[PDB]
Formats: sequence, C-alpha cells, structure tokens
Amino acid sequence: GAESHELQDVLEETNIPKRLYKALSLLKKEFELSKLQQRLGREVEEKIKQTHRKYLLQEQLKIIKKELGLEKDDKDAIEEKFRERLKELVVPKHVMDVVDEELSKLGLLDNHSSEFNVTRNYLD
Amino acid sequence: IIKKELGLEKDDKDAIEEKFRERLKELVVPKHVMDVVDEELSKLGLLDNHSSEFNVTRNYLD
Repeated sequence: GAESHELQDVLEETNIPKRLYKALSLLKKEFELSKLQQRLGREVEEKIKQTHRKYLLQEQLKIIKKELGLEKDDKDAIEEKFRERLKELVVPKHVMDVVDEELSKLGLLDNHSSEFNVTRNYLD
Repeated sequence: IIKKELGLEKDDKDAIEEKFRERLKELVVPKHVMDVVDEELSKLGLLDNHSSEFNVTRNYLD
C-alpha cells in the first residue's frame, strides 16, 4: 500500500537486487501501518472484554453478597410481617380476602412506586 | 471465602446509616421512633442511592 512515491523509487532502481529489497522493505512498512490500524480496534475489543471480566468477578462476589450481604430482604417480607401481625387477631373473612388482594398487589407493585408506598400505608 | 472475596474489593462505604445512629445515640430516643427509623433505614439500604425513593427516605431520616 506504499505511496506512489515509493513505487516510483522502486521503478527508478535498475539493479534487480535493489528493487527487490526496496519492495520487501516497503511491503513490511505498509504491513506495519495496516496492523497498527487494525490493532487500534482489536485493542478496543481487549479493553471492553477486560472491563467486562473485572465486572464479572465483581458480579460473582456480588451475587454471593446478594445471598448474604443484601440477605434478599424485603422480598415481599412485609406480607409475612402483616400476616403474623393479623394472626393473633380474630379477623373477619371479607377483610381477609381484601388483605390477600392488597398483599398480591403490593407484591405486584414496585417498591419505588409511590402507589406501592400508599398501598403499604393503607395496609398498615 | 466471603471475607477474602470482599478483600479483593475491600474498600467501600459512605456511612450514613451509622451517622444517624450516632446522631441519635446521645438522645434518649423512644422505641417507636427507633423501630420506625430501623424500617426506614432497611428500606434505604435495600434501595439504590439513585432511586428517588432513596432520596425521599433519606430526607425522612434527616
């Protein structure tokens, strides 16, 4: 891929050895350039894989933490809390199914949603 | 195994939980507010700092 100047220089050479060696050297320079060109992108590949792998080790220890560190708390635990809170009470049946429906909603409702907070407040 | 894995990435923590705990330590704090703050702090820790409910929860704590 040498510039036309290099090709002209090769042509000017009359001796066969001179032109052959010049052509070989030009070929290896053009290979150097092109391999730099492609190496930039392949190095991007390597960087993104490296960061993903580091995040994957972080993720392994973070899953173990989720089991232990976060304890998987609040996974519909308020439902059981209120179940026990209502356990001692001799509660009617219509309000029993109302509480069951509210619990199903709350499990379906996302914790962040203000509707979820209002549902928890009403159930309280 | 857990503690060595964490040691691989040991350094972390912003320490707001314990900050409010020590803030209330001096005061003779009623049990009602203590349990309410415990529930609020459990909701906070189980929620990411980004979530707006996290900010509202922290404001309630303050």
